[PDB]
Amino acid sequence: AKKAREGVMEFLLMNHPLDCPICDQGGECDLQDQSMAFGSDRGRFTEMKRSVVDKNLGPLVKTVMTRCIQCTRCVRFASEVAGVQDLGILGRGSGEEIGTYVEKLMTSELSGNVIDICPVGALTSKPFAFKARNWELKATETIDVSDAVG
Amino acid sequence: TEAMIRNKPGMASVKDMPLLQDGPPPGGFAPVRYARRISNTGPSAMAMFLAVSGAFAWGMYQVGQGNKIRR
Ligand code: SF4
Ligand code: SF4
Repeated sequence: AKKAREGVMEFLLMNHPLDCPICDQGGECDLQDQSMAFGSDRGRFTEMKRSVVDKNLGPLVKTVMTRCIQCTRCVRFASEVAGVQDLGILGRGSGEEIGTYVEKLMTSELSGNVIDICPVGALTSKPFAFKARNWELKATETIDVSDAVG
Repeated sequence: TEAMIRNKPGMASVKDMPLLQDGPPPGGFAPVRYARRISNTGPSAMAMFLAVSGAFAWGMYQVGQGNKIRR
């Protein structure tokens, strides 16, 4: 089991760009916290990682699909929970790219939660562009008052 | 990585990596002294008393002769 986990966390960090310093979700990252806990301490891949252009997904979700690991979590969230069906896993192989095939802002509300859904920095809040870090933020378990769902 | 940081053109293998870091030269350094080499080659117990006593024996005679000249 541990060798299988290390194997996979090497593949994920293989074509993944070294964007952790410039990644908005640098501290709060499943990939960083699984590599620093279950993945191997070193990487043997020394070649040309694949890179992906940044899709325009609107004024909410800043997208850096190079970081994205193509786990498909968001393309499932938009199809099922958000129910708008705009995101897609275009292409096959390493060339897999997540996002709308035509430039299409995620017109759906409830589609800003894809950032919390995303286990990787790729999909991040564009309003919270880089303004802070996962460790600076003091958290209060407040409620919301915008809409009456509370 | 670690085979793209320490290149050494060729080398056919992950071993034989350059590995040039600081250390003693081949054959170590010189034998360094650590003991207390305090040389006691000074005037002995005598030769210091006999220089002082000799100075007293002759120099006080000279004080006497100078007192005779002054008188
Ligand atoms: S998601 Fe961002 S912070 Fe996490 S490993 Fe990838 S580049 Fe680094
Ligand atoms: S949730 Fe994030 S990491 Fe997963 S496929 Fe979508 S963009 Fe890529």
